[PDB]
Amino acid sequence: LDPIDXSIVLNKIKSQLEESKEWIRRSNKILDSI
Amino acid sequence: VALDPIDXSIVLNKIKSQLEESKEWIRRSNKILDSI
Amino acid sequence: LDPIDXSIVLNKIKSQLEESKEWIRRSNKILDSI
Amino acid sequence: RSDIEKLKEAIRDTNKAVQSVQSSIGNLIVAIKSVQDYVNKEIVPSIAR
Amino acid sequence: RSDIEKLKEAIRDTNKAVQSVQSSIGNLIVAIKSVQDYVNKEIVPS
Amino acid sequence: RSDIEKLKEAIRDTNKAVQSVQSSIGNLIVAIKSVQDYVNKEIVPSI
Repeated sequence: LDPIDXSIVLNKIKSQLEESKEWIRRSNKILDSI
Repeated sequence: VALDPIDXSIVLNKIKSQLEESKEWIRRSNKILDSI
Repeated sequence: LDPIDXSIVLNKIKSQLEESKEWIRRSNKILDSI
Repeated sequence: RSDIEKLKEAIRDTNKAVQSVQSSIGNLIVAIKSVQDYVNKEIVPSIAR
Repeated sequence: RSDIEKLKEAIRDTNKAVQSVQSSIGNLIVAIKSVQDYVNKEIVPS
Repeated sequence: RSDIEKLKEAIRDTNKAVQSVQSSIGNLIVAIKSVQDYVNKEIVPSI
Protein backbone atom coordinates (compact mmCIF):
# COMPACT_ATOMS: atom_id res chain seq x y z
CA LEU A 1 0.00 0.00 0.00
CA ASP A 2 1.05 3.60 -0.58
CA PRO A 3 2.48 5.29 2.54
CA ILE A 4 0.25 7.84 4.22
CA ASP A 5 1.25 11.48 3.81
CA UNK A 6 -0.10 15.60 5.03
CA SER A 7 3.46 17.00 5.36
CA ILE A 8 2.20 20.10 3.57
CA VAL A 9 -0.62 20.44 6.11
CA LEU A 10 1.63 19.83 9.12
CA ASN A 11 4.23 22.26 7.76
CA LYS A 12 1.45 24.84 7.41
CA ILE A 13 0.64 24.43 11.11
CA LYS A 14 4.30 24.96 12.03
CA SER A 15 4.34 28.13 9.91
CA GLN A 16 1.05 29.36 11.40
CA LEU A 17 2.30 28.58 14.91
CA GLU A 18 5.35 30.79 14.35
CA GLU A 19 3.09 33.67 13.30
CA SER A 20 1.09 33.21 16.51
CA LYS A 21 4.25 33.38 18.62
CA GLU A 22 5.33 36.58 16.88
CA TRP A 23 1.98 38.24 17.62
CA ILE A 24 2.44 37.38 21.31
CA ARG A 25 5.97 38.77 21.09
CA ARG A 26 4.48 42.03 19.81
CA SER A 27 1.89 42.07 22.61
CA ASN A 28 4.34 41.40 25.44
CA LYS A 29 6.65 44.02 23.90
CA ILE A 30 3.96 46.68 24.35
CA LEU A 31 2.97 45.58 27.86
CA ASP A 32 6.60 45.93 28.98
CA SER A 33 6.30 49.64 28.16
CA ILE A 34 3.29 50.08 30.46
CA VAL B 1 -10.10 -10.54 8.47
CA ALA B 2 -13.32 -8.53 8.19
CA LEU B 3 -12.62 -5.31 10.09
CA ASP B 4 -14.93 -2.58 11.33
CA PRO B 5 -14.00 0.90 10.02
CA ILE B 6 -12.54 3.45 12.40
CA ASP B 7 -15.07 5.97 13.70
CA UNK B 8 -14.71 9.83 15.95
CA SER B 9 -16.95 12.01 13.71
CA ILE B 10 -18.84 13.27 16.75
CA VAL B 11 -15.46 13.74 18.42
CA LEU B 12 -14.18 15.81 15.49
CA ASN B 13 -17.55 17.56 15.11
CA LYS B 14 -17.23 19.33 18.48
CA ILE B 15 -13.78 20.65 17.53
CA LYS B 16 -15.10 22.14 14.29
CA SER B 17 -17.97 23.67 16.27
CA GLN B 18 -15.78 24.76 19.19
CA LEU B 19 -13.49 26.33 16.59
CA GLU B 20 -16.28 28.39 15.02
CA GLU B 21 -17.44 29.65 18.41
CA SER B 22 -13.87 30.78 19.15
CA LYS B 23 -13.80 32.71 15.86
CA GLU B 24 -16.91 34.66 16.87
CA TRP B 25 -15.48 35.50 20.30
CA ILE B 26 -12.43 37.14 18.72
CA ARG B 27 -14.76 39.06 16.40
CA ARG B 28 -16.62 40.53 19.39
CA SER B 29 -13.32 41.43 21.08
CA ASN B 30 -12.12 43.30 17.99
CA LYS B 31 -15.54 44.97 17.76
CA ILE B 32 -15.24 46.52 21.23
CA LEU B 33 -11.74 47.75 20.34
CA ASP B 34 -13.29 49.85 17.55
CA SER B 35 -15.17 52.08 20.01
CA ILE B 36 -11.98 52.69 22.04
CA LEU C 1 3.39 -5.92 15.45
CA ASP C 2 4.21 -3.80 18.47
CA PRO C 3 1.28 -1.68 19.70
CA ILE C 4 1.51 2.00 18.85
CA ASP C 5 2.64 4.35 21.60
CA UNK C 6 3.06 8.93 22.07
CA SER C 7 1.86 8.56 25.69
CA ILE C 8 4.57 11.03 26.72
CA VAL C 9 3.62 13.65 24.14
CA LEU C 10 -0.10 13.14 24.89
CA ASN C 11 0.65 13.77 28.57
CA LYS C 12 2.61 16.94 27.75
CA ILE C 13 -0.36 18.24 25.75
CA LYS C 14 -2.62 17.56 28.75
CA SER C 15 -0.33 19.39 31.18
CA GLN C 16 0.21 22.37 28.87
CA LEU C 17 -3.55 22.59 28.29
CA GLU C 18 -4.33 22.63 32.01
CA GLU C 19 -1.57 25.21 32.46
CA SER C 20 -3.34 27.28 29.80
CA LYS C 21 -6.72 26.94 31.54
CA GLU C 22 -5.16 28.30 34.75
CA TRP C 23 -3.70 31.41 33.11
CA ILE C 24 -7.17 32.27 31.78
CA ARG C 25 -8.69 31.72 35.23
CA ARG C 26 -6.22 34.23 36.70
CA SER C 27 -6.86 36.70 33.87
CA ASN C 28 -10.63 36.58 34.41
CA LYS C 29 -10.14 36.88 38.18
CA ILE C 30 -7.96 39.96 37.68
CA LEU C 31 -10.68 41.46 35.48
CA ASP C 32 -13.21 40.67 38.23
CA SER C 33 -11.41 43.17 40.48
CA ILE C 34 -11.99 46.07 38.06
CA ARG D 1 -19.00 53.15 28.00
CA SER D 2 -15.68 54.00 29.61
CA ASP D 3 -12.41 53.11 27.89
CA ILE D 4 -11.26 50.98 30.83
CA GLU D 5 -14.63 49.22 30.68
CA LYS D 6 -14.23 48.66 26.93
CA LEU D 7 -10.70 47.31 27.48
CA LYS D 8 -11.96 45.02 30.26
CA GLU D 9 -14.78 43.60 28.12
CA ALA D 10 -12.50 43.03 25.13
CA ILE D 11 -10.19 40.85 27.24
CA ARG D 12 -13.27 38.95 28.43
CA ASP D 13 -14.15 38.10 24.83
CA THR D 14 -10.52 37.22 24.10
CA ASN D 15 -10.41 34.95 27.16
CA LYS D 16 -13.61 33.20 26.06
CA ALA D 17 -12.06 32.65 22.62
CA VAL D 18 -9.07 31.03 24.33
CA GLN D 19 -11.33 28.86 26.49
CA SER D 20 -13.16 27.65 23.37
CA VAL D 21 -9.76 26.80 21.86
CA GLN D 22 -8.82 24.89 25.02
CA SER D 23 -11.90 22.68 24.65
CA SER D 24 -11.09 21.98 21.00
CA ILE D 25 -7.58 20.87 21.98
CA GLY D 26 -9.14 18.64 24.63
CA ASN D 27 -11.23 16.86 22.01
CA LEU D 28 -8.19 16.64 19.72
CA ILE D 29 -6.50 14.60 22.45
CA VAL D 30 -9.57 12.34 22.41
CA ALA D 31 -9.45 12.12 18.60
CA ILE D 32 -5.85 10.91 18.73
CA LYS D 33 -6.69 8.45 21.52
CA SER D 34 -9.41 6.97 19.30
CA VAL D 35 -6.81 6.38 16.57
CA GLN D 36 -4.32 4.80 18.99
CA ASP D 37 -6.95 2.42 20.37
CA TYR D 38 -8.18 1.46 16.89
CA VAL D 39 -4.64 0.57 15.79
CA ASN D 40 -3.92 -1.49 18.91
CA LYS D 41 -7.37 -3.14 19.11
CA GLU D 42 -8.46 -3.64 15.48
CA ILE D 43 -5.40 -3.47 13.21
CA VAL D 44 -2.68 -5.17 15.28
CA PRO D 45 -4.67 -8.38 15.97
CA SER D 46 -5.95 -8.34 12.38
CA ILE D 47 -2.40 -8.59 11.00
CA ALA D 48 -1.39 -11.04 13.75
CA ARG D 49 -4.07 -13.58 12.79
CA ARG E 1 2.24 56.61 23.83
CA SER E 2 -0.99 56.75 25.83
CA ASP E 3 -1.51 54.06 28.47
CA ILE E 4 -4.98 53.19 27.15
CA GLU E 5 -3.75 53.18 23.54
CA LYS E 6 -0.91 50.84 24.52
CA LEU E 7 -3.41 48.44 26.10
CA LYS E 8 -5.59 48.29 22.98
CA GLU E 9 -2.62 47.46 20.74
CA ALA E 10 -1.65 44.56 23.02
CA ILE E 11 -5.16 43.09 22.87
CA ARG E 12 -5.22 43.48 19.08
CA ASP E 13 -1.90 41.63 18.86
CA THR E 14 -3.17 38.94 21.23
CA ASN E 15 -6.26 38.49 19.04
CA LYS E 16 -4.15 37.89 15.93
CA ALA E 17 -2.16 35.32 17.91
CA VAL E 18 -5.47 33.62 18.70
CA GLN E 19 -6.60 33.78 15.06
CA SER E 20 -3.52 31.95 13.79
CA VAL E 21 -4.02 29.38 16.56
CA GLN E 22 -7.55 28.90 15.22
CA SER E 23 -6.17 28.36 11.71
CA SER E 24 -3.81 25.73 13.15
CA ILE E 25 -6.73 23.93 14.82
CA GLY E 26 -8.61 23.81 11.52
CA ASN E 27 -5.60 22.20 9.88
CA LEU E 28 -5.25 19.64 12.68
CA ILE E 29 -8.82 18.57 11.88
CA VAL E 30 -7.85 18.08 8.23
CA ALA E 31 -4.78 16.10 9.29
CA ILE E 32 -6.71 13.73 11.57
CA LYS E 33 -9.43 13.33 8.94
CA SER E 34 -6.70 12.29 6.50
CA VAL E 35 -5.76 9.48 8.88
CA GLN E 36 -9.36 8.24 9.09
CA ASP E 37 -9.63 8.39 5.30
CA TYR E 38 -6.37 6.45 4.96
CA VAL E 39 -7.36 3.48 7.13
CA ASN E 40 -11.00 3.37 5.98
CA LYS E 41 -9.97 3.16 2.30
CA GLU E 42 -6.42 1.72 2.26
CA ILE E 43 -5.88 -0.39 5.41
CA VAL E 44 -9.32 -1.87 6.15
CA PRO E 45 -9.58 -3.39 2.62
CA SER E 46 -6.09 -4.89 2.85
CA ARG F 1 -3.63 48.25 41.99
CA SER F 2 -4.67 50.84 39.41
CA ASP F 3 -7.22 49.85 36.78
CA ILE F 4 -4.55 50.10 34.07
CA GLU F 5 -2.18 47.90 36.08
CA LYS F 6 -4.88 45.24 36.40
CA LEU F 7 -5.66 45.39 32.67
CA LYS F 8 -1.96 44.91 31.90
CA GLU F 9 -1.58 41.87 34.16
CA ALA F 10 -4.77 40.32 32.77
CA ILE F 11 -3.36 40.58 29.25
CA ARG F 12 -0.06 39.18 30.54
CA ASP F 13 -2.01 36.16 31.81
CA THR F 14 -4.02 35.78 28.58
CA ASN F 15 -0.80 35.83 26.54
CA LYS F 16 0.67 33.11 28.76
CA ALA F 17 -2.45 30.99 28.22
CA VAL F 18 -2.05 31.46 24.47
CA GLN F 19 1.63 30.55 24.72
CA SER F 20 0.64 27.35 26.54
CA VAL F 21 -1.89 26.54 23.81
CA GLN F 22 0.86 27.18 21.25
CA SER F 23 3.03 24.55 22.96
CA SER F 24 0.20 22.00 23.01
CA ILE F 25 -0.32 22.51 19.26
CA GLY F 26 3.36 21.91 18.53
CA ASN F 27 3.05 18.65 20.45
CA LEU F 28 -0.14 17.69 18.60
CA ILE F 29 1.96 17.90 15.43
CA VAL F 30 4.53 15.58 17.03
CA ALA F 31 1.72 13.23 18.03
CA ILE F 32 0.28 13.10 14.51
CA LYS F 33 3.80 12.67 13.11
CA SER F 34 4.29 9.61 15.32
CA VAL F 35 1.05 8.12 13.98
CA GLN F 36 2.25 8.74 10.42
CA ASP F 37 5.60 7.10 11.21
CA TYR F 38 3.99 4.02 12.76
CA VAL F 39 1.70 3.51 9.75
CA ASN F 40 4.52 3.79 7.19
CA LYS F 41 7.02 1.71 9.21
CA GLU F 42 4.87 -0.95 10.93
CA ILE F 43 1.55 -1.22 9.08
CA VAL F 44 2.67 -0.71 5.47
CA PRO F 45 5.50 -3.31 5.35
CA SER F 46 3.35 -5.89 7.15
CA ILE F 47 0.33 -5.34 4.89
